[PDB]
Amino acid sequence: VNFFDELRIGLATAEDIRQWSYGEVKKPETINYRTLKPEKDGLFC
Amino acid sequence: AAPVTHIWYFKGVPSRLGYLLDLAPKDLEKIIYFAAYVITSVDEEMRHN
Amino acid sequence: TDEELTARFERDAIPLLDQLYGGALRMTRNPADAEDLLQETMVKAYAGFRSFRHGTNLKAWLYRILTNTYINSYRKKQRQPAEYPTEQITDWQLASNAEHSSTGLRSAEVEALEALPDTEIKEALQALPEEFRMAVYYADVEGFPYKEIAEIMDTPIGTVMSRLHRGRRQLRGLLADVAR
Amino acid sequence: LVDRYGEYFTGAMGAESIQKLIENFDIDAEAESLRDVIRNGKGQKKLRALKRLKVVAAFQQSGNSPMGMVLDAVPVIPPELRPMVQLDGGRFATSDLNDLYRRVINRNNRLKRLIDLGAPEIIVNNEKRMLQESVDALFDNGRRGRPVTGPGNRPLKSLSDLLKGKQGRFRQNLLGKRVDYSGRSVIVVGPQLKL
DNA sequence: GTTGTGGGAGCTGTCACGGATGC
DNA sequence: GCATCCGTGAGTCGAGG
RNA sequence: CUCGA
Repeated sequence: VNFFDELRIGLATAEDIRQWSYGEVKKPETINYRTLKPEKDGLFC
Repeated sequence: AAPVTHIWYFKGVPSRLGYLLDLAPKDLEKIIYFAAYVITSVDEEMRHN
Repeated sequence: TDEELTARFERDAIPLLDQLYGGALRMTRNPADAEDLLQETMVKAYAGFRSFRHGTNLKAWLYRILTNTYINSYRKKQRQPAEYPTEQITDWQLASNAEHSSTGLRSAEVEALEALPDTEIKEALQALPEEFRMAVYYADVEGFPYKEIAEIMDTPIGTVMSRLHRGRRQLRGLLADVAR
Repeated sequence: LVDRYGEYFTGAMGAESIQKLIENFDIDAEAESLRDVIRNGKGQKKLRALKRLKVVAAFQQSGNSPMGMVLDAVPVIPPELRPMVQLDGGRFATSDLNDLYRRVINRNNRLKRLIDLGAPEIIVNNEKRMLQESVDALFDNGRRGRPVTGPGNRPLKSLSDLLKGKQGRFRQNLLGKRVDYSGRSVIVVGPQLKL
């Protein structure tokens, strides 16, 4: 609604970093070269 | 697999890590990048005994 | 002491890894890639160090190890596929990609007009009895299974499917000249 | 000092070391013992006191445990903000970010595989240093050491580069943007015009 | 599975300033 | 006791390829 | 990269 009152910063604890996440990426693979499809558990999973 | 220092707070002049632990930035670097060991804690009672 | 025949590796093999670096960096053209390659080679050599003959030259063994590891790296990089880094993909690149994508870079105009009702098909639907048309909706637009259509309609399956057939026939009648 | 006396102390090198030093750290103790010496005397030592006190007092009054300064988990930015495309030619283009993340993740997996293979302490120490350096690149590439370069020796745009500069996020996309219902063209004098 | 000889490209014609650092 | 070494600034908006 | 005000 564009009527916030304040905006605040703070160092993120690993707890915050994991609460944010939706899953951990594990592989360097990005997309399947053939099918142009994101490799699972990759940076585009 | 092993913790990492947020380079903002180590290399960011003045080194926040330095001022927080009262360590010279150069020694802090030697520590962080594996050119020198640092003493985490000493068992003073056992040593005295 | 098989664990001692490994620490002896820690005495002999460690010193020459500096020149091993030098070489792998002359190979990879990049410092970070040279470090990654040196670590990969050291892992490969330590894992199967049982194959290293005692008292014989160890530098050439690790050297061939590094060269073979670099060859394997390139072989795996063949099907990368062809990734290149850029500080920013350009508007030219974005539009040129949209020129071959399933959905193009759409406009506020396109969106707002899409939100509007298609008068032709809306009129063609309003003609059919709202029961057979509700059926053609639950069956064609939403794609429900006929069992779920019978459920949500509170009617038997036969009535649902008969309304489906009749309504499809009707709307194809009114929407055949419209479809084209 | 380890062969003998080893059972009496604990020591190590790396970031885990700083994490421990921060754990065994009394913030209130340091803050008040620094105030005592800041009011004790005056001079270069008092300037050191005031400076080294600003940060400790911030950490005290903020409720931000200094532990944050060391990370055990890195956050990955959504893919749409580091997009990937293919240009005319089948080749692909990606954001520098993706490459820095890929290096970090590769070195992390290699560190895991080394820890499992119980390799020499020097090898694992090298892998840990490489991991720290790669995360530093991912965050503020070029800040420490030689910057990470892609093809053509171009220093990759780290995560800090996205906020800095005339063409960074703030000055380039927040303080001014491109708008619709707009156009451009060359101007010519019209004398018959009204002001 | 790797066992004869082994240091890479890069600046590299900027300036003016202020404040940690480091001997 | 400070002298250096480093890290930060250094105009805007437009066109191709 | 070069070019326009």
